[PDB]
Amino acid sequence: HMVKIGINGFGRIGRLVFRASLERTDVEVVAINDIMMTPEYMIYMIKYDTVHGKFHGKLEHTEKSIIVNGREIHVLCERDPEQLPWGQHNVEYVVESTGIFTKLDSAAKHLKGGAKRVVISAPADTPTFVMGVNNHEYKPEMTVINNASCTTNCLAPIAAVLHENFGIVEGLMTTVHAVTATQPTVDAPSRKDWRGGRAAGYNIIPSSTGAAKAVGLVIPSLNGKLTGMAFRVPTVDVSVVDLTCRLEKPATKKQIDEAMKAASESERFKGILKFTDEEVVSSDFVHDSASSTYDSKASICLNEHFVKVVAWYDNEWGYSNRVLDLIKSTAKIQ
Amino acid sequence: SHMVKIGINGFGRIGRLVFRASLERTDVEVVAINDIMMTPEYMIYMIKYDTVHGKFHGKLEHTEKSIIVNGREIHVLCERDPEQLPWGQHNVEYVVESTGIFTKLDSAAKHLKGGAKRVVISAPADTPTFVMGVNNHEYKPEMTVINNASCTTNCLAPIAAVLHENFGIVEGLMTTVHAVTATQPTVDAPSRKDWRGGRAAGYNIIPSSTGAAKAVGLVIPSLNGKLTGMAFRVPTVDVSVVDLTCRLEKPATKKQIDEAMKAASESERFKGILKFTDEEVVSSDFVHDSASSTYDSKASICLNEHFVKVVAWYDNEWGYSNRVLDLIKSTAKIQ
Amino acid sequence: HMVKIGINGFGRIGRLVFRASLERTDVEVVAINDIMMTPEYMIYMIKYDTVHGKFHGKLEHTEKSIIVNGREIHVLCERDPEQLPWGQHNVEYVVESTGIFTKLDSAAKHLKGGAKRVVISAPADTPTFVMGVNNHEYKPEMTVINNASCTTNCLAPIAAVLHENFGIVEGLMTTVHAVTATQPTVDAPSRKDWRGGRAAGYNIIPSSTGAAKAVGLVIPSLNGKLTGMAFRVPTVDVSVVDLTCRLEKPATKKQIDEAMKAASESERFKGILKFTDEEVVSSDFVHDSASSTYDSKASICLNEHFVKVVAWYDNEWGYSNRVLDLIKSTAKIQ
Amino acid sequence: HMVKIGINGFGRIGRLVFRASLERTDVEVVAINDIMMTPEYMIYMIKYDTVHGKFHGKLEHTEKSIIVNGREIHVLCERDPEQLPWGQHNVEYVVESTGIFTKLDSAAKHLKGGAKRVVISAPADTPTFVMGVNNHEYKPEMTVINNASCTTNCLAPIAAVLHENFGIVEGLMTTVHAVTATQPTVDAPSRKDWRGGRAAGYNIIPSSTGAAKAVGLVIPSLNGKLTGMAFRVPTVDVSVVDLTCRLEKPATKKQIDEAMKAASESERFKGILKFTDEEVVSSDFVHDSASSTYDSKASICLNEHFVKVVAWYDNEWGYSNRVLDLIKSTAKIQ
Ligand SMILES: NC(=O)c1ccc[n+]([C@@H]2O[C@H](COP(=O)([O-])OP(=O)(O)OC[C@H]3O[C@@H](n4cnc5c(N)ncnc54)[C@H](O)[C@@H]3O)[C@@H](O)[C@H]2O)c1
Ligand SMILES: NC(=O)c1ccc[n+]([C@@H]2O[C@H](COP(=O)([O-])OP(=O)(O)OC[C@H]3O[C@@H](n4cnc5c(N)ncnc54)[C@H](O)[C@@H]3O)[C@@H](O)[C@H]2O)c1
Ligand SMILES: NC(=O)c1ccc[n+]([C@@H]2O[C@H](COP(=O)([O-])OP(=O)(O)OC[C@H]3O[C@@H](n4cnc5c(N)ncnc54)[C@H](O)[C@@H]3O)[C@@H](O)[C@H]2O)c1
Ligand SMILES: NC(=O)c1ccc[n+]([C@@H]2O[C@H](COP(=O)([O-])OP(=O)(O)OC[C@H]3O[C@@H](n4cnc5c(N)ncnc54)[C@H](O)[C@@H]3O)[C@@H](O)[C@H]2O)c1
Ligand code: NA
Ligand code: NA
Ligand code: NA
Ligand code: NA
Repeated sequence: HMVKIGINGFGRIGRLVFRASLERTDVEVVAINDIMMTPEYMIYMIKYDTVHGKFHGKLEHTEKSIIVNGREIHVLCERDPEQLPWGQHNVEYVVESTGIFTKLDSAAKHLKGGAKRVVISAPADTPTFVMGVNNHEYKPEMTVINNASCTTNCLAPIAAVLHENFGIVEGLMTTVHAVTATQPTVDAPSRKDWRGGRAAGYNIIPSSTGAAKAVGLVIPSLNGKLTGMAFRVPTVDVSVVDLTCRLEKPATKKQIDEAMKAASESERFKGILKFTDEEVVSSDFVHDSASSTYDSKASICLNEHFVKVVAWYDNEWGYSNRVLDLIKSTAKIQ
Repeated sequence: SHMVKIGINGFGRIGRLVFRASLERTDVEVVAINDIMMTPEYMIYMIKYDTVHGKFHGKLEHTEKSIIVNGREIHVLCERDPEQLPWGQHNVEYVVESTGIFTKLDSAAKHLKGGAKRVVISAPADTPTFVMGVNNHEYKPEMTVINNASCTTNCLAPIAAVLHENFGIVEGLMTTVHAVTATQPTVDAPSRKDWRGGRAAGYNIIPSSTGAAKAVGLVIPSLNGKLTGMAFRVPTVDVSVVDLTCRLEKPATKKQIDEAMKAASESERFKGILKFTDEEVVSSDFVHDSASSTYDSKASICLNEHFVKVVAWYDNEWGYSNRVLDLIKSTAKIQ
Repeated sequence: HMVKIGINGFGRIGRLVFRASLERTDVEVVAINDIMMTPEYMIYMIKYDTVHGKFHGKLEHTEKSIIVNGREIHVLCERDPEQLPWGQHNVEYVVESTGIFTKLDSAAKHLKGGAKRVVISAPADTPTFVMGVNNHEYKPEMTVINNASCTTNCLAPIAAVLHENFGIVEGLMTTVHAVTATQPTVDAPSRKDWRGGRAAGYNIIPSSTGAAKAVGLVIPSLNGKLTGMAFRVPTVDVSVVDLTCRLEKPATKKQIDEAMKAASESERFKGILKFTDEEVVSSDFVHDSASSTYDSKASICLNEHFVKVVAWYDNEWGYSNRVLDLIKSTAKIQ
Repeated sequence: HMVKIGINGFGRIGRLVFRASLERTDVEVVAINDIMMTPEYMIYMIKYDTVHGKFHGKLEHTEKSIIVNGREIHVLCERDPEQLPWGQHNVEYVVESTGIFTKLDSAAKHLKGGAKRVVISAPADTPTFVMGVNNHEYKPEMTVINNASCTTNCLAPIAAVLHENFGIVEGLMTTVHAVTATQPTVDAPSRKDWRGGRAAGYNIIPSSTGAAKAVGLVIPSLNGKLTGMAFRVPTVDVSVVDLTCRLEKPATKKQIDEAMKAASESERFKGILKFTDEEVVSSDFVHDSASSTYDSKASICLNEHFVKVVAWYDNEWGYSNRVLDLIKSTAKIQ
């Protein structure tokens, strides 16, 4: 009946995918692997959250399990995903959220232990999906997929509405992004992203992202039409997309607002793309499960063909919820 | 002449840093300071310690009505109303109007009543607007009250000038990711004119309005109506960054754009005002960098030869404060 | 049937008192004054909160009121408390939380408007109360009282337990305190308190507090036995008391832990003084209504007569609930 | 002539010891090992410093060295210290600042590669030194020593002064401490210190420190008379000690200020312990090379036996300068 899930990497995304799994009855986490955590430590990690507040529910552990609201969840213990006995616990989907196995060569190792399918919680050299955008393109032969990046999940629904209604001639994207675990507290090594090693809480930090190019993977007609970059800034969670586009068809501000609003009420995007015309700031989206919230009042245009659209996203919570949505969506496809 | 004598109204982030910078050059001196929330004793403390630009090194003393900085007396005034300030009495030629509350010509002009000769408003204002390196030569000697634009306009306009003169900017949209400033509160608090702006500064990304990009069309008139923009205030204590997305008329390869910026940074016109980097910089790398604008070639990107996103950094406190003094020096030569 | 409350100063305390008032059926806010807010602005302020999250109910407004979960609350915008029409809306208690009427002379002006009693949300030259500590000392002739400071409400219950069980010979307190509205975001003027003008988010800032001296006002036998200081540090909310004591009688760690735990379960301190033995940090107390949470793991001693007790407090939410508690407590006294 | 130094672990302490070494002609760094940095990345990390500002000089690199102000410094990449060829570069002292070789046996591994002496940049169970307090107890058989913690270097001079003038009967210390590299930017694993895993920039975090006990080793008569703890708070650098102690001989505030002032002017403590009576905050000590600055205005007493002394320290810069001072001091002893 329920889709049984294992989590590899019980981190920000792993633990919030876990929390979200507790709030819906169609999906459940039955096993967790994190080589940095014992069951008693996992319980501590679940219980308290700087961003998303305290867990409310019963938490206990055994030597090899945690017990959440009276339900046993098996705690595995292997550094090497090839050694994880997912099959022993009837795990159908593994959420690959360590941040270190985002290549197909790595993520596929979960299959060896009998997981049926893997969702990588990051861009990867695998089929890429964004709920509301291309999740219906999933094919049952695909055993390893990814849910793209948080930024892609914010941008793609916005781009979809813009392109469908007005046509994106070309776009340049900036995302102003909260800190994440990849950044250090002080100036420290980060050999693949130099700027990314600078003290996270005390700098605006340019970062590369592939989100805007990536949108061509989920909206093929936008391939080659977007590119972008990022600034990491000192906030603990919630990020924002700043998408500057030339549009083919003229759009009044009212027409863009109305298209976003319509989209947010549509079957396709309900709960994924949201709308606001209020005077919001980033903390207002903490624990908002949208992939994207269009900010009517912050979005501007120079003229009817050149616009800057602003869209908010809880990079932790929205994405985690989308991971579960993608598991549910694709699980019906056998 | 020999030294332009300056009075500072509002001894705040900009006022005190204009003061500090004035000590580093011999062609200008501050001879009077007015700040309604400070005593001479308090002013010395303000000068001495600075969370961002570090400790003052130099001698600081005060009297009942003066501060003494490296042995030199600076008169401390005390008037809430600019109309009351005896600037002429203290031989003040230029007033730096940096309170943040007299950015209207109607208020800032009142410094003239007390005998100041010229006034430079440290903010956008309904007056002639200047950005050093871009239009300071358009200054006319009859311009008695002028402004030095915003920190953001001072960062954006040099970039826009280089792009426009080389390739022609058809249209542009600007975002600035901006450090917090005194206008934001530490906790969610009233801001009746800018609601978002009342939210806790240190804990939010806050969209904010800015006329900086439109203002570029005032300092570069052929760009009037071709630019607009906005801001996100983020939790950094100082240093901000401009993100200009524009369509170019002539094609520009990345190399061309890189070369244009570099050549501009070396030119007499922009030297020290527009700088160039190709290094992996982040915002704190520009703390106490007196540039108006540092072009970031590695962070700047483009989609094609007519559609580009240029990234440029500015110490919103220190670059601006130095440009205020540059503007004073420049315009003082025009009588 | 229900104590009717007016709020003067709809700030961090004012708005959170208001939120707290929605969760209990024995008090209700029927009028709000704030000179910086239209009704429209007031519901914005309620709706979104950087620290305590978005309002979960429904908000509307009129030209003269706000409507909160369908209940109309009259709204005012009058600078002078003497001019507030509290009586016309049958306000019994006024919460004086502007921060600028913290003197008997000023705060008493509310009674001229027909309010019956006033609770000043800060130390003042009025009878001073701390729930759980001296609130039963209230006398019906006391028409203007105060609820002390957030720090006093944290320190006093901890001090009470220590002093009553073991006797405090002497105590020296430090509070590591979150930033508040009294601090600026950049180095700015603060003529009365020079350090207090320094950029709040980028400094550890020594500050003077009266809290430890204040505890003599609610625990007379401790008068002259405590003093202390504060460091303001860059957190948006939640503070912690660090109280170093010489005890008259010896106390083992166990005895201190169990005395605090017992106190936390007593009817006297239940919900006021709480206990933890978990690995908590400050964000774990965001929206914790305790005045004080004794931290058993963080508290240390050198020996049985020399201890350092650590106690957490949400300086916004704890105190705000205590204001409603004090109103409730004293209203019974006629 | 100069003492030739190798640095193992080119992190916050490593790099700042390096910068400080350029400002004095009696010591020079000739070799650097960091397993997370190429020479190219190394000069980036020197060039830009979030806290201490841009390197003013010019940097280049080769495949095996960095060039600083025209001078070649050899770059090693060995995870295992026993494989580091210090002797080949005539390295006398190794600064062991990786944070992971803080044991006698691990730090001694540098001797195998031909280093003559090792200074561990951290608490260790080795001979422990605080400049100004016990550096003259160094003996030449001590080939592996440590320079204590930043906190011990702040506290020890303060304790020495109190104890020598008034006698410390007992003391409890808190340090309110800047974030360091051991803390993550988001809630992350910290198996041996649960609280230390919580998001650094968004919490007041109780932490343990052995500084107070350690002062008992550096000042033997204080053994067993001090203990303490820490709160990590969101600042990028600079920390403060809050020492609450009981004095044997009664002391007035005046007598304490005068003792601290006299000490600060002594040959023994000049540049090490400083004195202020100004309204300072933590950023005022950024790049202040003192081990300790006694804050006369913030320090308080309850009575003449019971005092709370506040002392500031740039935990990065003061400490890094002390490392070089200790090397200079002990190098003379052969
Ligand atoms: N944080 C975000 O905002 C966000 C949003 C969307 C996607 N992502 C992506 O999700 C992934 C995880 O990100 P995060 O922020 O949750 O990271 P994180 O650092 O919070 O969590 C990673 C977890 O993996 C664990 N781990 C490490 N090696 C492991 C191994 N061999 N086996 C098992 N567990 C292991 C770590 O102990 C840690 O708990 C990354 O790919 C990241 O890019 C992050
Ligand atoms: N901080 C920046 O990054 C920056 C950059 C460029 C321009 N500006 C502009 O410069 C102006 C000042 O900005 P700031 O950051 O220095 O502000 P600030 O709040 O730091 O300084 C304002 C100062 O004015 C004083 N003051 C207030 N009323 C006064 C009066 N009646 N008479 C005299 N002094 C009075 C205050 O006491 C304070 O010292 C504003 O217009 C601001 O927009 C700021
Ligand atoms: N913030 C805390 O953690 C805390 C805790 C306990 C007690 N307190 C005390 O409570 C009081 C309020 O503190 P706060 O943090 O909520 O401050 P705040 O600045 O957030 O709120 C003050 C409010 O009063 C309003 N106001 C100002 N003048 C007014 C007037 N004449 N009439 C009506 N409204 C007016 C302001 O517009 C603002 O909304 C202070 O005395 C403070 O010391 C604060
Ligand atoms: N940061 C402070 O304020 C401070 C002050 C005094 C002492 N200390 C102590 O000094 C030490 C270093 O602290 P830090 O803040 O500089 O840490 P850091 O994380 O900034 O620096 C440690 C460096 O060691 C490198 N490293 C790790 N393993 C290595 C190995 N096997 N070989 C070579 N290099 C390796 C890392 O790549 C990193 O650059 C710790 O013991 C710390 O407790 C820190
Ligand atoms: Na479930
Ligand atoms: Na000068
Ligand atoms: Na109620
Ligand atoms: Na040297």
